[PDB]
Amino acid sequence: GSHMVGQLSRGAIAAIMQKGDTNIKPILQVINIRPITTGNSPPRYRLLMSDGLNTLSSFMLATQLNPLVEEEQLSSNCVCQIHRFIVNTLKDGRRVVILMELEVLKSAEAVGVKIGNPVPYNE
Ligand SMILES: O=C(O)c1ccc(-c2ccc(F)c(Cl)c2)o1
Ligand SMILES: O=C(O)c1ccc(-c2ccc(F)c(Cl)c2)o1
Repeated sequence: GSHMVGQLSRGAIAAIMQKGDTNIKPILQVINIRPITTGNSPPRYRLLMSDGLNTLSSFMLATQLNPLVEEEQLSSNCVCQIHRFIVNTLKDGRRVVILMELEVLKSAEAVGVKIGNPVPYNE
């Protein structure tokens, strides 16, 4: 699959954070996933995602999507299409992007590397 960066929705991260563009269904790569410290509740997963241009670590999976991480694909390097998300703003001004529906387009094993050379998005 030549031109790998062409597989990702370059600019979607900026669109999500500067426009609050929500009527997009961007294709992103998972760079990393880690659990967040939660007390008793179901675990919550934070994701570092890439659009080919930028990475952003403010993504959180909706708890209903937990089985994707625990049982199925969802792991570093996979390529996913985000079908539903919402942005939430914390009292301190930071924004978190909650992933509500997503589809794994390519498994981690089928991609195998971080696509392109994305740099961290600022703010
Ligand atoms: O253990 C962690 O990784 C963790 C705990 C809490 C947060 C967090 C809180 C507010 C935010 F906006 C973002 Cl991006 C992250 O990350
Ligand atoms: O369905 C869910 O699991 C859900 C809906 C909204 C949130 C949420 C809202 C603010 C946050 F900071 C974090 Cl981490 C999550 O999680």
